[PDB]
Formats: sequence, structure tokens, C-alpha cells
Amino acid sequence: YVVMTQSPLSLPVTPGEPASISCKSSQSLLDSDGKTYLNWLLQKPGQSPQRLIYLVSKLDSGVPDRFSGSGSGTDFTLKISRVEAEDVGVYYCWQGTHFPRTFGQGTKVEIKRTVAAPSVFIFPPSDEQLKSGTASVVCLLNNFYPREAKVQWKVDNALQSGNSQESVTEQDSKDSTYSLSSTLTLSKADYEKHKVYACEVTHQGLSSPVTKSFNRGEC
Amino acid sequence: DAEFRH
Amino acid sequence: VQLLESGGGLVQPGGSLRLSCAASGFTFSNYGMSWVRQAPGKGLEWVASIRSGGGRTYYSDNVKGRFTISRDNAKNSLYLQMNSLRAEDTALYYCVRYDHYSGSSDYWGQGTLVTVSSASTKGPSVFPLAPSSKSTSGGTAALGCLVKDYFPQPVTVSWNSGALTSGVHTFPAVLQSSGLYSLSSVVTVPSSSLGTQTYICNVNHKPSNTKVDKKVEPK
Repeated sequence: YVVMTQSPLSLPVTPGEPASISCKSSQSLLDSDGKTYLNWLLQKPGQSPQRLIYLVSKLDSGVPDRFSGSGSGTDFTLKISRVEAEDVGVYYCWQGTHFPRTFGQGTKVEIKRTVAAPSVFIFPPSDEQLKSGTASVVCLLNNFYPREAKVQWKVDNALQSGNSQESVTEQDSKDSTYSLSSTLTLSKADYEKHKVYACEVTHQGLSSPVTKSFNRGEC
Repeated sequence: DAEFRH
Repeated sequence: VQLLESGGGLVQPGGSLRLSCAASGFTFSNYGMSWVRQAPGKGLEWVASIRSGGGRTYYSDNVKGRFTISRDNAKNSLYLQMNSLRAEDTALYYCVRYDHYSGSSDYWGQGTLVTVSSASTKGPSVFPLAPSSKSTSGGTAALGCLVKDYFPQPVTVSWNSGALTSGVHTFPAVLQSSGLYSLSSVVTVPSSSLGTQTYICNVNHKPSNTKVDKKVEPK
């Protein structure tokens, strides 16, 4: 019933600089016992949630004091005085004053580090998959920033479309980069009807698109 | 969380 | 303090499942506990709570009459019996401790994934991602494996049985039009240590009882 509204929902911040997240409730979180049950947690990439703050401003065990919480009634704020790489993840407020428990929508903090070009690798289909009716061509882009990257497949110099999928990691807690995999999946009897397999990578960290490709017996 | 107090 | 959930898996709409959470590192019978769920890529939603005293329980509107929370203090265990499951119940279910001393939920488990669907279980094929011939300027190659065509989530991957963590990126699964998931896990390795070092990728897909160890090799 008590709606918790966080703002902003996405928060890019340069390391070393402060950040602030707002959490507003649809009614007061001051309990009849005098206490205000407003809490903050963080969900780091790949990890389970961990509590940062309780009772508005009280730091949990081991939480560094660059985090602080303030507010009263319906209007609350989490501040980080100086953001670090390890602070990346999704921040949620939740209230313990009113039944039922309600959480905010989550604020995703992104760290705005220096541009980093991807190391790019192309990967030919294994022999095993290559005796089972289908072929998967894998283009890897490792440890780049920012997240924006264009990957285009070309089959004997022909722009593909509809027949590939990519997945991107969340931002790394240590080095603040992303990695991306693009997978091009073809038939035995299509991957056998062409020789030129190219993935073209465009990214701000490169002067010009890089291409990595292979021909097919030699792989 | 309120259920644990109320 | 440790909370370890299990029991998640694939269930037909209208079916039933029982989740367990094993607690340790604290006096379990002194604490209230709850379950909180997270649908993939989404936020946090409270499911059910049970007090330390009297077996008193509380449920969210969405699960009333379908889910039953219980505890066995003798076995340091929390349970969630889930009946008449719906597609919308698909989510990662977390066991969460309520800390009466701070007035707030504190510790979360790792979560167990429940998938409610009419689609069939399928174990993955695991393929080596083979270092390219030749080819590389700076003396570092990339290797991995493609875990293809499985359902439901999740798959786990590790390397040399946990020994090898640095340089490892395991990508989020992508859902193929077939309704099956595919993912890759890769690792950066000095072109040097080829022929001397052993790279085994360790893939578990518990929902299909699949457990594969795979050494990778160039050509």
C-alpha cells in the first residue's frame, strides 16, 4: 500500500565524485513508537542484496562512511560522498513501518570511467558442434567502456540481420568495464555454403571499426 | 518488516 | 551468518513446489524470517513472513491461499510450500532474516530460481571455444565454452573447479526463439601458457541433472 518512489532510476557518476539518490514514500514512515523504519540496500552485479543502512541513517556492519542516509517523514536520501568502482550495482530503499513491506524500484549506479577499447576475438565452431547439424560463430568483445558498441556480422561480405544474438555483462565491480558476446548461428549446410565470416566492431575507443574474420578450413 | 513488530 | 536456499526448478502451471532454506551462524529460533522474490531483470517483492514466536505468518496479496511458509527450528530450516503456481510466480526466491535488534531485514541468501512454464526441461550441449590460429599480437589469447540450448535457467560455470577466477567472464543467458537458453563463458589467457596449463570448464545445469567438465584445446 505504501508506495516507495526512487529517483533517478539510472545514475551515471564519475569516480571520486558524489552521488545522491532520492526515496520518497506515499505517506510518513514515522512509526507510532517514534522510530522511522527506512532502509537501504545494494545489489552488486551477480550478488545477493546487502543492507547498507537502517533507521534512516544508521550504517550496517562494515559499510564505509562515504555512505550516508538522511531524511524524515516521507522524503529520504542516500548519499555517497565519493563514488568508487566497487559501488556499482542497484540500490533499493524499503520501508518497515507499514504492513505490507514495500521496496523502491531500484536505482542503477553506473561508473563513468575512461574510454577503453574492446579486445576483439572471433571463434570458430567446435568440431563437436560441427558434427551435429548446426554451427555457432562467436565474436567476443572484452573489457570495454562505454557500453555502447555496434557489432555487425558479414557473410561473404553480406550484412546479416535477424540471425544473431548478443549478451552483455553488467559493469565490472573492479575495473568498471563491460564485455559482450555476439553469436551467429548457422546450419551445417549454410556455414558450408560460404567462406568469409566477419564480425565488424564499432566503438568510441577505436579510430575506425575493427574487423576480425576467418575463412573456414583454416580456422 | 512491520509484521515482526505489529 | 549463512542462509542457503534450495528446491527451485521448473514446474507446470498449476503445479506445486517446496523451497527450503538452511540457516547457520546464528540462533535461528530467535529470528523472524521471510521470503522475498525477484523476477529476472526486475525488482524485489515480499512474499511471506513467519515470526520467531507461535508460528504466526503473513502473506502478500498475490500468494494468499497458495503459498505456506513454515519453519523447523530443530533443523534450522525455513520452508515455502508453493501450490497452484502461476507463470507470474517465476522468480528468484530469497530467504531473508529479520533483525529485531536493528528493526530491519538484514541478511539475504543466494536465492533459488523457480520457473513456472509448460516448456520441457532440456540439458545443454557444452562446446569448447577454441583459441584462434594463430594469431595474436600481445601474447594473450581468449578461450571459453559455449553452453547451448538448455531450459530452464540457471546454468553455472566455473574454471579448473574454482581455482581459476581471474580473467573469467560468464555472459548472461540469451533466450533463443526456440525458447531455449544459450550462454558462453570465456577466459583470457597468455598465449604463453598453452600446452602447459590445463583449462577445464565446469558446467552445472541442475534442472536437467547435467554436470559436465570440459577441457579446452586449440584445433
